[PDB]
Amino acid sequence: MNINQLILRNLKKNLRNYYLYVFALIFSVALYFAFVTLQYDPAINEVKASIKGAAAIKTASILLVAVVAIFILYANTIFIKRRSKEIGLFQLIGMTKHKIFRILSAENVMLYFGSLAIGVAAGFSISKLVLMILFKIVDVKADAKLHFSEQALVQTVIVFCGIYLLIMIMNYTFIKKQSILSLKKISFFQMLIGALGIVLILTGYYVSSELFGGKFKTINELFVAMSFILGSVIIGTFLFYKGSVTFISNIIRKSKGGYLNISEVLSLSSIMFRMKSNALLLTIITTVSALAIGLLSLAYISYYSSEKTAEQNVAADFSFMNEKDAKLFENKLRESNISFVKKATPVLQANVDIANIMDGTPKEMQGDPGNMQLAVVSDKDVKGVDVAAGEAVFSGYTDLLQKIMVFKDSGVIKVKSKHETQPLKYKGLREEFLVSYTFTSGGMPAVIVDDSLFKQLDKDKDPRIQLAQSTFIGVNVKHDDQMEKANELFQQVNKKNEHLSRLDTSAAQKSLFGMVMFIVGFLGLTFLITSGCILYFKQMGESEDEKPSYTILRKLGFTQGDLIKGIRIKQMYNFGIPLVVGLFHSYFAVQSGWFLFGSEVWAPMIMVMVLYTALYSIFGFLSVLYYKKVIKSSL
Amino acid sequence: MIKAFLIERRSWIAAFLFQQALMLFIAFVDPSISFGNVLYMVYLCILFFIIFLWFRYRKETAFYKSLKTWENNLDVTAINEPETPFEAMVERSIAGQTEHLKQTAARHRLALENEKDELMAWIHEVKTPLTAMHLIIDRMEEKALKSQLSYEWLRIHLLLDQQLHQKRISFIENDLSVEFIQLQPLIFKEIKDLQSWCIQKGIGFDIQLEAKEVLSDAKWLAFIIRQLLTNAVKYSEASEIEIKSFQKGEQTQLQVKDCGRGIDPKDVPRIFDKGFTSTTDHHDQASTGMGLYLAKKAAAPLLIHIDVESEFGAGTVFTLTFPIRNQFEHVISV
Amino acid sequence: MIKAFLIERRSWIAAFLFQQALMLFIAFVDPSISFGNVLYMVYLCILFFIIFLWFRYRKETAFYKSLKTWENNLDVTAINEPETPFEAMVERSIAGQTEHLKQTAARHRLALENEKDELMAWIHEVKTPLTAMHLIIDRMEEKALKSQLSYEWLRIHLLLDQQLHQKRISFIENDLSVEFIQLQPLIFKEIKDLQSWCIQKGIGFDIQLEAKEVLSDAKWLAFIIRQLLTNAVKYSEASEIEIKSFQKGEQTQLQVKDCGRGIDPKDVPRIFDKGFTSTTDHHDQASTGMGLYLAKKAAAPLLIHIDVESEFGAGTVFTLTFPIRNQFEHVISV
Amino acid sequence: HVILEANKIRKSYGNKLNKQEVLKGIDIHIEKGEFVSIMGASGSGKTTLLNVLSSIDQVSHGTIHINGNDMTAMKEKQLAEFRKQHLGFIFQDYNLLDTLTVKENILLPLSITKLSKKEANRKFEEVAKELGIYELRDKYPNEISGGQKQRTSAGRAFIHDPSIIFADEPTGALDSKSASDLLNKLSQLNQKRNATIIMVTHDPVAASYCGRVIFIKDGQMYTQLNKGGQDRQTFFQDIMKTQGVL
Amino acid sequence: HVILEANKIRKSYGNKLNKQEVLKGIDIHIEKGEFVSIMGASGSGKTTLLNVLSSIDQVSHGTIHINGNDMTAMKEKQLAEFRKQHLGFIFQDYNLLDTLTVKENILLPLSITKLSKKEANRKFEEVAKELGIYELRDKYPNEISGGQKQRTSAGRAFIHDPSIIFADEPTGALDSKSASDLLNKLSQLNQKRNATIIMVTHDPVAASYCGRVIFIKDGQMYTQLNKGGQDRQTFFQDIMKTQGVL
Ligand SMILES: Nc1ncnc2c1ncn2[C@@H]1O[C@H](COP(=O)(O)OP(=O)(O)OP(O)(O)=S)[C@@H](O)[C@H]1O
Ligand SMILES: Nc1ncnc2c1ncn2[C@@H]1O[C@H](COP(=O)(O)OP(=O)(O)OP(O)(O)=S)[C@@H](O)[C@H]1O
Repeated sequence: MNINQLILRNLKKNLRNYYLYVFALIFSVALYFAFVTLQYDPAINEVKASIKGAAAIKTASILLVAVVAIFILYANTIFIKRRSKEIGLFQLIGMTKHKIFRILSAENVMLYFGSLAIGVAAGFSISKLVLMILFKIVDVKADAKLHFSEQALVQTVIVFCGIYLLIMIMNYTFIKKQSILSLKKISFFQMLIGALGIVLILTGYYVSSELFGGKFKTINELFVAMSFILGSVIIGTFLFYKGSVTFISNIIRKSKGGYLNISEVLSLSSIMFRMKSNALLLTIITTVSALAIGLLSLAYISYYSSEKTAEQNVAADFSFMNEKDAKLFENKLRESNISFVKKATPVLQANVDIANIMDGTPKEMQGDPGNMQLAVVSDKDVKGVDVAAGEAVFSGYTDLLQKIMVFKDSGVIKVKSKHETQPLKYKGLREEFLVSYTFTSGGMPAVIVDDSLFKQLDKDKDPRIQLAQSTFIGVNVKHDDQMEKANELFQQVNKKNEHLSRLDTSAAQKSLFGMVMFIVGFLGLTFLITSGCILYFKQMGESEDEKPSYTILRKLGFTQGDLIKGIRIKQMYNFGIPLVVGLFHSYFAVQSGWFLFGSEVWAPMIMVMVLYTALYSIFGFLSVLYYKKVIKSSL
Repeated sequence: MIKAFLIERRSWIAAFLFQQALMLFIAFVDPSISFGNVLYMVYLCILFFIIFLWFRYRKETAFYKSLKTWENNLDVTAINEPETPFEAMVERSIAGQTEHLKQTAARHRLALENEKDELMAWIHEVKTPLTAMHLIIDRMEEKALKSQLSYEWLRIHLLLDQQLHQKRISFIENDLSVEFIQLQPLIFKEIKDLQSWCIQKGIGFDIQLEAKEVLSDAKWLAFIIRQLLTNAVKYSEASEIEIKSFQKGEQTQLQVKDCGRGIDPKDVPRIFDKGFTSTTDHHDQASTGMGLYLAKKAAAPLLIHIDVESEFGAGTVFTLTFPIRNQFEHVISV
Repeated sequence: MIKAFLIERRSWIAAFLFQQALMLFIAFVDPSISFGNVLYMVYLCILFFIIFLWFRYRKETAFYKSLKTWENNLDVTAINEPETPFEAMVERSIAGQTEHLKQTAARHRLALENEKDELMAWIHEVKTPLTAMHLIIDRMEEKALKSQLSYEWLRIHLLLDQQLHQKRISFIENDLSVEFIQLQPLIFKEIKDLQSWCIQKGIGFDIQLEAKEVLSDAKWLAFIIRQLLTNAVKYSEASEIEIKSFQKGEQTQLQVKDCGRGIDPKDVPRIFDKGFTSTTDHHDQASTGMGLYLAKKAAAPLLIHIDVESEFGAGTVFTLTFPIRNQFEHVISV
Repeated sequence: HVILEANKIRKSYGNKLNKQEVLKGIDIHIEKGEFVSIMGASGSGKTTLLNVLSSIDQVSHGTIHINGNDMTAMKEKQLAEFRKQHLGFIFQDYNLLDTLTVKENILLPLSITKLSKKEANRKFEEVAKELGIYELRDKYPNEISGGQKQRTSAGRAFIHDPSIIFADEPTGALDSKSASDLLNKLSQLNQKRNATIIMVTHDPVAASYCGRVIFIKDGQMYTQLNKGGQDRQTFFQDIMKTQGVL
Repeated sequence: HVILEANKIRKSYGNKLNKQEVLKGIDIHIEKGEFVSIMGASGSGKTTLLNVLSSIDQVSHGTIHINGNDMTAMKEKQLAEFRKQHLGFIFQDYNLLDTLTVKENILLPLSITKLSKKEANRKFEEVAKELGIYELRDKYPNEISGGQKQRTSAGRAFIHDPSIIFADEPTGALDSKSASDLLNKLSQLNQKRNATIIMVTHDPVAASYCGRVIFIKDGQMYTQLNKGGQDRQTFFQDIMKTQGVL
């Protein structure tokens, strides 16, 4: 007859088991098209940040294409595995390998391109909620419109055509390694490998605990610990997944004197002889999931720590540098009619010594001991803190600086002046900065002294570099009544925007960290769903590979309840081990990461972990249902 | 019984909640669309949904209660008149399958009855030629050839009479009859029809009939008596078969005692097995075995227990316990 | 079927679409909810609803389709395992309302084959003593009583052979055989089987045949030539039987020419109806007459075609037909 | 006595246009302690017969009475439980799980009753000594010869004290030496303790060891033989002649 | 002449620790046009011999030559081409595509040779008329009798005119009547077109239709018989008795 008719009938009466294939293809196409049309939309530039806005999406697409390609590659097994007896029979009749490959590739192309055509329409339907969420995160509200962005379609078509071109090679290889067909104990080395993996994981966690506990308080004692911890954790988890589960299962297996029933035989034998089979994949999944969760937590912390950081950079409510521009602003704020408390607070670069306030090692000397550019102020400007003679209080917390630069708790402040020295004691605490970040460079804690000491230091006039303007010109504002109008008037006065503002600087950080959080969350959710589905596919394959032990064990009359009980236990273990391992890795990766920053949060971790658990539970339940269906149709 | 309906109606509730959650989320994200009105009227929609749930519960669960009562009852009207196609399909399938089974059972029974009637017709119209055979054969003069021919003819005729009575035991239940028969003429008849056997084999007999009356259907009484007689002949040879009748117990016991081999004490409980054939004599295997079996089972109304006062060597007392003449009124009623 | 599913689930569709319509209508009239931005929400909700309906239909419409498949045709086991609460109901009801009929039919059929087996054993147990009686009667010397007794024996054993062949008809479905056979030895032995009737009635036989090839069973052809020849000699008196075969076309006319009375032309069409028997002769009650009807009912599967030309005062013409060498392949094909 | 009773067993395959009947009026009488072999052919109803008497498949018509119980009354679950607790099975091919030791594999069916540890060990040791595989106690079923796997399957069959042991041509995948060894072990096990065996086969050499041979022909049994008292050679020659008659 | 030839072909299975050798010195000289057979008990290395002779498997040691060529020193592409051109196959289990009718299912191997449809049409016409399955041309293989399916499978192996036909036991699923009919038609097709049908069976009356019965015991041939002029019955007697000798 005509081979085309054969292909048509084959597709028509075979397109009943290939639903997960089409669903996975549709999901991948929809997600990729949504992301790309978010990129090439011209309304994205409404955000305001340092980055171009559309620059990150190229890297995000580069990262996403590999994930979707791997997902489709691991999904192709559903289509390709069943065609074994047909290939054997076709070889028996006479048709060669190339004709069989072409016959299969025709149906593969038909299904693939049908699903690709369906996927584009679905993505355009949802390609407005993603944009709405993006606008909600960065808080820029103009509108939300639906556009097609043909370039996105071109890119998606090219990418997925390349992916199918790659799939063809796997199809050809599987067809190649087929023929006419019929149409181990444990050595002593495994003990060492398992013990080694366990001990490296334990010691990596332990040394990680000491790091953020307070030790390694020196710059050169940090990089070595980081690299050692990373390498030890990676190699330890790899050894765990390739010999530390067989070792830990053999103890229980031999504990009972060779006497098992159906539940233990199924569960223990499957786990012990199948977990070791694939080991590289599980390591990748767990490590990448932990890294993604940690990165998202870091981004959320950095985003939420925006108002305080902006207030730190912006000493007053509004900041000025140019005296002529300050005088102009003084003239043009009269029509603004706002209570201005602008002060010409004078500050002088007076040198002190903090070298003797080192509680770590004497080798930390930090540039100039007694000729630093530290700032001092009199007591008339600030009256909140009351300090007696011979005492002082540091003002500033500086987590990013606290991670390295640490002062002694009881280190007497020996002011190494040219001739004199003023011992100082720590009684109070303050955090009020009277200078902008432009003059403190890396960040110097504020020092408040008496007027007489300020006069003596300024009349000393040490030949040291001095700020361009001494009396910082910064103005405060009354109760929050006229914020927005003040912002636009200040924006329109500093057309060269060489000045500094609070409500303007407090938005670039929020926008940048919102973009980072969006990218990280989207990629992490996609990867997590894909990794959850790959294990379901593997379990379905292993179910298809274990049917004759259900044909037997049922003729002997074990019914189906016992078998399904054993399967439930097996699935519980198989989906519980990697989940717990990933949870522990994530907990010790997120923990290290607000110690470098400021205080703890504990807010998003619970939500991320509960979602992590829920998706794996769903996939495990689906796997149990598939196993039940396979067992029922055995005898 | 709410739980089952909730279990099978779970996807619709899941879809309802998912729709509410999705539209609430889109209302949250969109600033153009408000939030408070959406939340309030979602609450109103849920309160509206509850009453619809109750209504559909009542209707569908009431229908499934009627099929559950129909599951175990005696009235077919317990099912409601179908309104949805699914219930109509269920009821129609039930009715069709029940009707088909009834039809096939009736067809089997009628076919069996017709086969039995055909057998009765054939057996009568083939029995008549044997009467013709006897009439022709009772005229010869030769001795040895004619004697052995009489042997063969008697074997065939007794076979025929016996298993035609076995044919008629199928409807003996509606063919029962009782009347008074004196032993002497009918035992002389049983000697006469076996006079060929009596002359040939020369088996002795004795009639010490202390009680000289028995009761059963005339030809059925003859059947039972030469059943015992022919079983004794098959079992006893050249012995003084003491056919005595003294009433031991309630039943009028025909203490028919042969003087032959008798019944072995080890085999006394076994002689009452269905299809009894005394394998020690191969001529007894040709017997259908119903003889004792049908004698007992059609003697359940006749109340004739085949008692066995057997002693080996002196012969087995074939105690065919015809019940007392009073207990034969039970036989008359049935 | 899709229409039925939509009809039964109509209330839920109505509720969902009513909520969406209320969505749209309320959004249309209040400026706080921009009507232009609610079509998106309604579109998403309706897409989710249609996908969910597709899945739920696919899952739901399995068992009630299986029941409708098992409506009347066959396969009482075709009912699928229930998985929903309301499915575990119809299955149990069906089992409870069909087990009675199943057991009744099984018991009745079992009794049927038990009866047939008992009958067949009976008939063989009959056949043996008649064979012994023939073995002994093949020694006697008389003439007239010889004719009488031998004719009675012939009638008796042909009746028993007919009954054996009827019991064989009961399961004739498993004895088909096709091969090349010749007529001469068959006719010789069967003439040896038909001597005493010819001697008594003074009926001669003459054979002159053209085609001797027959392609059918052996024992059935023996019994069918018995049916035809015995019927002819029952209808022929003092006639030289001119049993001849002429290859007239595709059929070989085994014309049994007899110069006896024959059959009247007025009663020709009824000579092969239900249980036909020659009512002219009274003794034919001994003949079953079932032989003609069983010959009619069993002649179809064995490919023997009958032809008759009957006249009164000239005899009756009989004829059986045999197939060609290119015919015993349709028996596997057509 | 009369452990297996059958009355006109009927079985058919297919439906509508391709319905075929394979069992047509089969009657079986098996006594206690016998050793029965139903010789057949390639296309006769042997495997279907083994399925239908072992309550694996279902008979279209007829009634069976195994140990005095009505087999054709229970629906599925009672059938499975009765099959598990009272029948042992031996097959022609794969019977051993790939991922179990011999000891666990042939102690598996005893685990339901939960007979502690020591007595289970003693029973396993006693049984494994008889078949001569007790040395291969910790090896895996991919490291032993075929005859040893057959002996392992037989040991699993015999351990849990069954009533009727259903075999299906056990020696159909071995060489002559292992064939004779396995058959001799089966006969010795039957002699030591009363273990009925109802196996089907198509080889007179394998059935000469039996005590009674029934010949089946297209689902219709025909002729019987009895070993009686002659030695193996004479009974084998009798089976020779009887099979040659057909 | 001698269209099939073998010299000391040897084959062993297993690896390293476990090793078994089931073919030990086989020498066969099957002659062109002869309806040869191979007879022996199960598990004596029959299907392994069939696989080796057909280049399905590979030899440990030995040389097999067909029609002047060699088999042990060719690559996969040319081996497959030769298997197409000069080989035809039948196996115990029919392998028919339920997606197609009997018509195109039989015509499939000849539909890829770039030929006119009419030639294939009357070729199938002749094949079906010889096999007597012409009428079922337009019926799916899910509504026909088992013997008809088997004859369809057999007729598939004859359409492309193979020089040498192989077969496994082809009467393991048929009835007695169908088996006899199929063997008779195979015998008839022996001498119409000269094709060396090499059956492999373990059934005496099945091999009675052959003329070159060649026995096997455990991996080494024993005897050799010829039809001579016997009438298919005395040959059965001689074959079955010489089987009983072993
Ligand atoms: N679904 C089916 N499965 C198996 N056999 C079937 C099926 N339907 C019909 N059959 C027929 O049933 C027979 C199978 O063989 P059986 O009669 O059960 O015994 P068997 O032939 O001795 O089995 P083996 O393999 O030789 S032990 C063949 O005639 C098949 O055509
Ligand atoms: N991979 C294998 N392929 C074939 N036989 C194997 C294999 N591994 C082990 N064997 C054994 O090696 C022997 C080979 O026997 P076979 O060549 O199959 O002869 P056979 O069993 O008579 O042929 P069949 O299947 O009955 S037509 C058998 O005992 C098999 O169990």
